[PDB]
Amino acid sequence: HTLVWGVWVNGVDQGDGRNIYIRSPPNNNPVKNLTSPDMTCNVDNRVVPKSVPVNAGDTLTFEWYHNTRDDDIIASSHHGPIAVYIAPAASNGQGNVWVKLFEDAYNVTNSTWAVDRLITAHGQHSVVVPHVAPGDYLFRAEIIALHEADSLYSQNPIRGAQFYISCAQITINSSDDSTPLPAGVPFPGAYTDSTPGIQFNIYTTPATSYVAPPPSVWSGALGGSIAQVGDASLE
Ligand SMILES: *[C@@H]1O[C@H](CO)[C@@H](O)[C@H](O)[C@H]1NC(C)=O
Ligand SMILES: [Cu+2]
Repeated sequence: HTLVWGVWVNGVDQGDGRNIYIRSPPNNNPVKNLTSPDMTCNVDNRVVPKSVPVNAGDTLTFEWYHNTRDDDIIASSHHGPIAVYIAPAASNGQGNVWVKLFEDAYNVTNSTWAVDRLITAHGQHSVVVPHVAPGDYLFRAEIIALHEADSLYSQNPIRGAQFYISCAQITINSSDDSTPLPAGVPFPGAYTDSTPGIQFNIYTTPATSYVAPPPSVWSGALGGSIAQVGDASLE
């Protein structure tokens, strides 16, 4: 159970984005239904009044929280991977539009899941803004908590992989469009019951064996990291 507070650009806090430049849902409940329109940008997908200006090569940092800013972030039980996607705003995230800019699942050296390192990072994870066409974009940040992912929601609706999905409205101003955006996957649609990484038993299967859901990260990406860029407590 987690939500996005706002973003940072190049290490500079852009301010509370909830219902402003983040298409925020009303609470931190997960999405579980892989076929639901809620997979696109969570349960209150509508245009919000602001879009954060960035340029290609900027660092865009999402900042998550549980109940209040810079708290425990997400329950430690919610082991799983983190991904970020991009699509043009004109799509409203419909169709074959979502391109992956970032993936982190399990780090064998540190023996930590992406979620574990998100907590250590005070909720902060980043991508580098790609050289796509200037214009309006949706950046879709996705945490998958696997603690009840031994079951499929479609079979048992009180269990399943949990998706914490947040869409940020981002305007890319300066870009040479040297890496124009390639075809995307649909959400809902890309994840199915047979997709690698959707049904997994983190209690019995070694984390080293985990494979995150495709698609692969676009070669045009520059992303990106799970790491604290800014100290929220100084404000
Ligand atoms: C899952 O989403 C689909 C598409 O909106 C819907 O038809 C189905 O009823 C949903 N399942 C549940 C259990 O609500
Ligand atoms: Cu939760």
